[PDB]
Amino acid sequence: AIITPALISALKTSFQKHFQDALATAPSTYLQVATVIPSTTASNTYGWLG
Amino acid sequence: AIITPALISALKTSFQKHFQDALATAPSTYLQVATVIPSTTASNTYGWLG
Repeated sequence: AIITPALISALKTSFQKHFQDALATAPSTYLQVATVIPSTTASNTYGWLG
Repeated sequence: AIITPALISALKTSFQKHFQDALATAPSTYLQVATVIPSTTASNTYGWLG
């Protein structure tokens, strides 16, 4: 006649991490639509002739 | 002879430590009425069989 706190609830229970980091995020797709340009200062300026 | 107050007031004297630890009351008087139990845990559960 063990008291409920020390029962299947807590005393008899094993922790498992099968659900961890299983639901993923949508795959990255920004490369297909955008291109990467590096920078090394506060801003970047672009110019073309015509 | 004929020493100014600063030289007399200056620390020609040695500094001891017999003052410290004089009133150091002996701890651990609670062991007579209490037992020390390590936790290593947020909480502890104590349940005995009858």
